[PDB]
Amino acid sequence: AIITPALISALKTSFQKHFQDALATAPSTYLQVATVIPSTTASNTYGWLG
Amino acid sequence: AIITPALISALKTSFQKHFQDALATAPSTYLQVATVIPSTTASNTYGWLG
Repeated sequence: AIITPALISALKTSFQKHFQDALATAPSTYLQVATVIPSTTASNTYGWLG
Repeated sequence: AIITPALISALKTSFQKHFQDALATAPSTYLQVATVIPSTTASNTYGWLG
């Protein structure tokens, strides 16, 4: 006649991490639509002739 | 002879430590009425069989 706190609830229970980091995020797709340009200062300026 | 107050007031004297630890009351008087139990845990559960 063990008291409920020390029962299947807590005393008899094993922790498992099968659900961890299983639901993923949508795959990255920004490369297909955008291109990467590096920078090394506060801003970047672009110019073309015509 | 004929020493100014600063030289007399200056620390020609040695500094001891017999003052410290004089009133150091002996701890651990609670062991007579209490037992020390390590936790290593947020909480502890104590349940005995009858």
